[PDB]
Amino acid sequence: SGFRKMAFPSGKVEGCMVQVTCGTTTLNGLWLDDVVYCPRHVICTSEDMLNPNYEDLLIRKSNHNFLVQAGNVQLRVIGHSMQNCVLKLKVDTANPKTPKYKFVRIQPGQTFSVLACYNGSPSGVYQCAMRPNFTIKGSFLNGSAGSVGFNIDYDCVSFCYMHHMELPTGVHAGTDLEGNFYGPFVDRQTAQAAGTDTTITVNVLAWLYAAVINGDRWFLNRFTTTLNDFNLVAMKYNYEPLTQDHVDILGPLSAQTGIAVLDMCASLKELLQNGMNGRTILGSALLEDEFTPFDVVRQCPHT
Amino acid sequence: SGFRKMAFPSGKVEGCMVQVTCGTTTLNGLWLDDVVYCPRHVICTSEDMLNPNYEDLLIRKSNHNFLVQAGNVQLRVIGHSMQNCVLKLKVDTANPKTPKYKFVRIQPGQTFSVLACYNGSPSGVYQCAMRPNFTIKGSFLNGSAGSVGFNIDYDCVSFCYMHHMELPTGVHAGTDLEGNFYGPFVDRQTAQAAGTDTTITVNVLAWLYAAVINGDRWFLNRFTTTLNDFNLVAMKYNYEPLTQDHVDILGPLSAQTGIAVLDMCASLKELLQNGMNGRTILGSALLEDEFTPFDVVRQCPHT
Repeated sequence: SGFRKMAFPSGKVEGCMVQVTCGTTTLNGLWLDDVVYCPRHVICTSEDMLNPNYEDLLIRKSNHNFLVQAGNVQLRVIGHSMQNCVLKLKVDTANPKTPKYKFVRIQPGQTFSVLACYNGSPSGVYQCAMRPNFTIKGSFLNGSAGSVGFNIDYDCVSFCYMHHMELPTGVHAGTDLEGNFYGPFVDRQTAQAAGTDTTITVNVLAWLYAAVINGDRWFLNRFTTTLNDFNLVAMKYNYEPLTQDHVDILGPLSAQTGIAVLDMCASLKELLQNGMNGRTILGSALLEDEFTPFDVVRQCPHT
Repeated sequence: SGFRKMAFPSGKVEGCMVQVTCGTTTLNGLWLDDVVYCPRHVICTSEDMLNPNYEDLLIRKSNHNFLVQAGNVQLRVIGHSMQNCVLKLKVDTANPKTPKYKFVRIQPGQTFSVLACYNGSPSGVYQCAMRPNFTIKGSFLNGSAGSVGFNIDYDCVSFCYMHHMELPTGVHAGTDLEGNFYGPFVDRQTAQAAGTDTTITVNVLAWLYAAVINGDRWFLNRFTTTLNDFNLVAMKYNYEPLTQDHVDILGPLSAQTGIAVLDMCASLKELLQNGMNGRTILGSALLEDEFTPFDVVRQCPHT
């Protein structure tokens, strides 16, 4: 038993982590085949990061203005090209450690592992959710731009995130690996703020099921509710509407436990209106919403 | 900015996991140099599990009863020996991915990263603290025995935990990498109970400083206390006595914050007596203790 925020093993990402230096800006790049992906702000000087002309600053850069470094191996930079808000540095060496990979764009609600990295050195891995407002609540320090988020399914790494910047509120923002930002953010120094956040109801329901599957059942009650009666309580406490597809998605989990989706809603609704009265669920005093239904199933096979 | 439970990059350990099968039991082994380490109860079998005699069981075993598999390469067993609660299988192949490693017995309150494996294939990685009663609160299912737990320091993997079993209360237990169980536990399927847990005081303070570094400061005050005066309140709330050594350990986090350790003790005695009163600390409604002082420094370097 047990249930922990768990991240995929990072070994396959670790051998793609490299370090990129243009002038005195240093960050991390991703090394796939003979291309190295890095935030395009590595080309910006600390005096040019307010409203920068990226198309203009890149041309000036020659290849030798880019220092790429995988561990202590130097990589020749043979070409440079703009991939939206990221940069594709062509190198002379294909990464001998390139994993089977794909780039996918996640939707809000979905989760992924993050491999915190600094100066091309990975430092730690942990599990994040793409919030409804397209930020993520991670732990990135200065120079961690270029750390990536990935899901690993069987053997194929799906890269879904590349960290770019911190919002003035402490949350983080980045692009997919095709260089397109998540949400309404730009890679300039403006007064961007995260949209107002909301809780991801399906993930809480999923995690409630994970609690039941592990023998935490004190919150279960005899009431039941209509989707719409629930969703109006959901609106009140800043929670996303639950849709029929969510209820479909919660199907498998509802059958492994034999607790109707709408019966669990009745528990969640009680918990939002009255609180937990000093109890905890799966070790937490708060409702956790960064576990997808698929994530619950990984640690709780039906068997 | 940001602060989240963070596992070490697991890539150096992934390369050591193998699957070990004896008879009809399968679980994970640790392939270092020319030896595979796994739990000794792989040689257990149905006939007797409440009082298996392991000398008798091992004596009924030859080298070719142990099947070792590393990816898609079968290792052949050259010799087998028993060391406390752990098996060492000599294989004909040295692991060409063996990291720089050491075997350490962690002390109660210390933390390590677990790399859950099933069938010698890693599955995920997360942070875990050896509870003062020598159990860990992990996420483990049948067949994950042999999953190890480690710290990483300058590319040296300090192995500290190997998973063996789950107690009736749902917490887990295992040996160090020398086969000696953390705690008063035996590797029998008999009902065994851990002592009463306690909260790890010095870890909690280390969390509180991590909250201050991240801008949650609402719990501070100007009061102060004594080690002796504070340790009284710790006893009432089932906290571990705090020692001068803990105060010295927190030294580096006190400098980074400007809050003397005993001023932070005053802060924490206030939290125990009057609850968090609806607020949260680093997005938690409870006091966390699975964060070592060093673990905070790691995620929040100062200068």
